[PDB]
Amino acid sequence: SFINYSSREINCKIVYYGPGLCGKTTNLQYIYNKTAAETKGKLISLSTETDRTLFFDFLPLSLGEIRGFKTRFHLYTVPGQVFYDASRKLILKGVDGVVFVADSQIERMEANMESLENLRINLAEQGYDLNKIPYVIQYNKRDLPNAVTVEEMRKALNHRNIPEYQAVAPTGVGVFDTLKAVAKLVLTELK
Amino acid sequence: SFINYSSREINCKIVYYGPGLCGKTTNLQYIYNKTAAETKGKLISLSTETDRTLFFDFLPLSLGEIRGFKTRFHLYTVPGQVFYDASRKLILKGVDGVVFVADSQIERMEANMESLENLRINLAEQGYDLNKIPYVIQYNKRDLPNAVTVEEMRKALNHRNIPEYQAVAPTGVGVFDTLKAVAKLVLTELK
Ligand SMILES: Nc1nc2c(ncn2[C@@H]2O[C@H](COP(=O)(O)OP(=O)(O)O)[C@@H](O)[C@H]2O)c(=O)[nH]1
Ligand SMILES: Nc1nc2c(ncn2[C@@H]2O[C@H](COP(=O)(O)OP(=O)(O)O)[C@@H](O)[C@H]2O)c(=O)[nH]1
Repeated sequence: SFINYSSREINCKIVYYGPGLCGKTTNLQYIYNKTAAETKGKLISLSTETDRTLFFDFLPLSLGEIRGFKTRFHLYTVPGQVFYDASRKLILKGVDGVVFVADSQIERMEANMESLENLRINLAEQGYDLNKIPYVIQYNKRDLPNAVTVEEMRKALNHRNIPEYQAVAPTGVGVFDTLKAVAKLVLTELK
Repeated sequence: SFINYSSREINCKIVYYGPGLCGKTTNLQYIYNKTAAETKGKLISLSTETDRTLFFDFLPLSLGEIRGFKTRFHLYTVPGQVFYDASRKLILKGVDGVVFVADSQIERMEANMESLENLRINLAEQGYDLNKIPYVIQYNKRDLPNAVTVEEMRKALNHRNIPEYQAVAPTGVGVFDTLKAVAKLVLTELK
């Protein structure tokens, strides 16, 4: 979404979205911890009285070039409990790709559906269509005993059959598979 | 230091500098709390594993214009204990004015002198001269019984006789006088 014509880099924004405490910070921290130090910037936590943000950027060395430009990935999330919907509206500004992180716990299903509809509403207000943008869903907390089946989560949250990944974010299970999937969809859009 | 030609604003950066726990957050919070809501942005706290930052901006209504441009002030500080000198080097990037906040406690005099010399060294590395830049010193914690006299602080920290203010930052004593002094010196440089 942002071209740096001098440093010859395409900057793209990947937003991790989902209900409070679903595992968005965990995904970003795990990715950050496993990313080579020379390819990434700092892990930045931003806080105000009203809102919170967690983000970082990285330039993967493995990737080629799109018309002589290298692609830099910026991973953004609104962590924890959200008190103002404005922060979820702000996080989506200039989004290139979205990872919806669903909390697999039975007690968080209503929250997952509320957040997924909130994502659709906030994207539409900015001229983005959730059915057309690079978008992947992660069924997080697969380790917990109170987790709903993959079939129940698919039926409730993935009617359009978009890429889905089962994860246990603290151990990194499914974390890089979710990231690689949305990043590939973003690169295809850029090409 | 940054001209916004479209919004017709001169943006200037004021850095509060001094040893850890000297009263820099207190100064910024007191100023922020007494600034009219319609003239300021959010009070932003930034944190990484290595460093911390506290900042906000405000456009005072009382001020006139410099060649049809309004002046917006950005107040920046590295709060708390500092683990990496790089954060003190980074905070000074694009600085227009500096407030050195000295902790008046006897046990913090060595820290004040170390920090003041560190400010001089970090400014020189970026091509700034501490003897030429808008710079004011604040003798904070004047309320404490273990406070050194104003004469002892002047002798140890103000050999060049630059503007000095006695403060008790939590009660706001000397806080706006310190700010108005450095801001006036910045405005003269801009004119
Ligand atoms: N059991 C389990 N706990 C998880 C998982 N993902 C995150 N958590 C925990 O859930 C809590 C909230 O997660 P966090 O990443 O901070 O949520 P965020 O608000 O979406 O950023 C923390 O205690 C995490 O360790 C998971 O896959 N399994
Ligand atoms: N007694 C007294 N305490 C102060 C004064 N200024 C700051 N403090 C206290 O010193 C501690 C550290 O101050 P803080 O502003 O957070 O320091 P910073 O690290 O420079 O940002 C806090 O407990 C403050 O309330 C002062 O003028 N007098």
